[PDB]
Amino acid sequence: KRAVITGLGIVSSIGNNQQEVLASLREGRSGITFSQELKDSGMRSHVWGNVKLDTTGLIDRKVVRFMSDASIYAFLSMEQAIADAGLSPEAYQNNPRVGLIAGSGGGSPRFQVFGADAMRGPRGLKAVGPYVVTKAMASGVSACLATPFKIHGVNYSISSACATSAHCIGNAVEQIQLGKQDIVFAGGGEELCWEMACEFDAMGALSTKYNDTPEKASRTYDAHRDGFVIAGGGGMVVVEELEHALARGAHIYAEIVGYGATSDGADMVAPSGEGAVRCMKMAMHGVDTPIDYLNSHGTSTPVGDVKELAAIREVFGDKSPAISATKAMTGHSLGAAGVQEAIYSLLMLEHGFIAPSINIEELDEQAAGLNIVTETTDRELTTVMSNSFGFGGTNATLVMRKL
Amino acid sequence: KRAVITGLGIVSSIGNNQQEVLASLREGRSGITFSQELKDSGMRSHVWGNVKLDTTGLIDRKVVRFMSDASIYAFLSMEQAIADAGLSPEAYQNNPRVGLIAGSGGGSPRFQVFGADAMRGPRGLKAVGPYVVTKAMASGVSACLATPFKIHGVNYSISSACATSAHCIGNAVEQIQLGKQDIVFAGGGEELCWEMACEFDAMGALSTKYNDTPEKASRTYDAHRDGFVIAGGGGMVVVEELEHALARGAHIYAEIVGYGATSDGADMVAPSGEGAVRCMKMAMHGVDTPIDYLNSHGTSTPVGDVKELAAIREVFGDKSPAISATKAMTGHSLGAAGVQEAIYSLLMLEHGFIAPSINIEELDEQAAGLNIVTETTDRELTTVMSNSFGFGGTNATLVMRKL
Ligand SMILES: C=C/C(C)=C/[C@@]1(C)SC(=O)C(C)=C1O
Ligand SMILES: C=C/C(C)=C/[C@@]1(C)SC(=O)C(C)=C1O
Ligand SMILES: [Cl-]
Ligand SMILES: [Cl-]
Repeated sequence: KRAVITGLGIVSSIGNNQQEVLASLREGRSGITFSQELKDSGMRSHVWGNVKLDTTGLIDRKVVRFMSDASIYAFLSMEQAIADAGLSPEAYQNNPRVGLIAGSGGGSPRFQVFGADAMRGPRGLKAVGPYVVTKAMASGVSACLATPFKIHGVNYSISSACATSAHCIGNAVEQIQLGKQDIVFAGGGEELCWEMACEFDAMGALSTKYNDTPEKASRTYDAHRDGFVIAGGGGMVVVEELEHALARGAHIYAEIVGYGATSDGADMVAPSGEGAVRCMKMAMHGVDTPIDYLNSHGTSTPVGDVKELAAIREVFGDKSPAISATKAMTGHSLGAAGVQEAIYSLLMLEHGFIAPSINIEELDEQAAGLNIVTETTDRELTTVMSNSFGFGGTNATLVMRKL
Repeated sequence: KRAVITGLGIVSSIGNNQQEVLASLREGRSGITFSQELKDSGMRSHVWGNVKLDTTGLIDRKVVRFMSDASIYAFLSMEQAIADAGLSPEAYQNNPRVGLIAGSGGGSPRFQVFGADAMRGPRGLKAVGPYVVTKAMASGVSACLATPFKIHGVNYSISSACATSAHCIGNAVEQIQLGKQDIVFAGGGEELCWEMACEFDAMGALSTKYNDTPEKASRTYDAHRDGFVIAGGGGMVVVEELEHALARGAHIYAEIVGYGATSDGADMVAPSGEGAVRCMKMAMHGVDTPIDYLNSHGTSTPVGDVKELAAIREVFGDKSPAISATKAMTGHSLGAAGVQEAIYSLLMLEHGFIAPSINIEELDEQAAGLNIVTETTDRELTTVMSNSFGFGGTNATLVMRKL
């Protein structure tokens, strides 16, 4: 069975819905701002890709009481995706053929910490309250969505650090391929908080030299890049079996024609490059059209950026796709990056443009021989690819093509 | 393609390897002990199923520096499983056909809380150090294993709260069915700590009336049960494509002949039963032999224990299987429970016995008319079923059959 994407939803540093996101991608607009929270926490990195949305009252009191911010962002993204897919409650609720696979990289460090802080204070268990497990547990995002949306089919999270939501989408495709589900909502969410951000800063992973000019801090492939800019948000796509989609007159963005998932088996916090080569080739297998555009993982990290370019050069030789790292605009939403970047790639495919790789003032030498696009470019695209990698040497690649 | 289990490994409250666990299961031996740590934290529950193993020095410094306890337990279990399977590094390392899918329910609240506590002191980032992300991330159990074991295939965690490691095993089976992998190491780990346990005590989920008699606190189906006894540990199984196993002269414990995964879409912290019925039925589809023994999820919770029994009655009608709840001995290892219980079930199948459901002093009225086995019973078994459920209404069932 073939799998297609029939709806999308997104809450991102560059837009609270697909219209805002589309506009930001075309304008090369930064979603990065200064964070007093990060500064106050004692961090060296004081910049972030924040969600600019008051979520007060957007979710029913009895539903939101179980949720951390990752789940809030994923839930709002799922609402958007359902509306976009034209799915009525009757179409998707209480239906064993309809599932949900969505995760987070971090879960909720904020709520893990809150539980322990509260426990150590004067009210102990009463301060902790009865909602911390569903906030803090690694599967919060799937649990907190599958329940209120009345999902009856598969319900779990994939967790693979910064590749999380890409593997969620690939696993959704597998459920369609195995004939087990007709629809799977796939994606993820990530909270933004010093509790988690400080652990990345403590390993030197985050940008620290550009706090005074937050919009210039995330600068994938620039020779003066100095680490990623942390971000939060959510995204969800509707992954649907092809015949089921056509039969209901769904709007189809693209077919997922390739999914690679591989492992480096090498280093914990630096990529081998070879795993990414294998992952991309796996996702390309049997795909009879060229890759027109590649949304790189492209974190703005000295080692990572060029390791991935070396991998791309090995896979494509002298026939580079157009490449841009949208993280230079959006920052790195960790477990939510894969689905948000799939969505950016789908919007490029749907609207016929390539988003720019911004903030390259001096292009890294190793981008020579490749097609790094630094200006918004109108172009009819047919096949797009998006890479996601995570600590632990975990790799995901998705290839999406017009029908 | 057919999937078989060809090796197993376990670190549990009732033994540090399969020899010790087999002896405990046969003896009805409790793994539950009084915890001064839980009491000192201010919790109401003072009992736990602790791993009784000094793990100091068992793992290379450069590997273990990235790890939390969940990953240590899973890593040791995976070493045992490789040795049990008879796999040389030549066979399983740097092999694109060999993967790893293993997770935890909670990641590491201990290390997340350590990060935040350290950061909030006078030394900030320097006190946190560079190892907290990998110790605290949700995917630690897969990341920290796929890397040192030189895994090149799939590498990610499934997370689904108390169903986590059962969904990991089922997803491994799917990899074999899709023809993508020949071997997938599947399982999970969970740390044991007040930081996480207090979240469950705060929702009233933990046993609190039996602290003076720790070995009696976990008492699935007993009329005076009063919640679960939290535990930690790990487990790993080698899931392997059948022809690949036969060709190498593998020792085959069982074939995974069924895998159910469903969703309640109902309540966050209580099961509907309806989802469980569908999950068991899904796992039995095409399985042409009766269930000889069912290892229930059976947590020792007032609502959960009997909701699952009602679902069992609906699925099996007038032919109910022998049942036991091994958590009355072992406690509830959360994300590690699914793989550990699959392993207890495989030991029962391999050695021909049913482990007892202990501490039933007065059987719940809603458990009447079922064969809840309360004394170790030698019996030749052929087909066994094991259920795992988690918060968020996530359900998994595995059915395993002699080849
Ligand atoms: C095995 C280590 C890997 C893939 C590291 C990468 C490139 S993936 C990522 O999101 C960041 C920030 C990195 O540094
Ligand atoms: C949807 C909620 C569910 C399945 C709750 C269960 C029965 S699963 C579990 O491990 C425990 C302790 C429970 O209470
Ligand atoms: Cl347009
Ligand atoms: Cl024996």
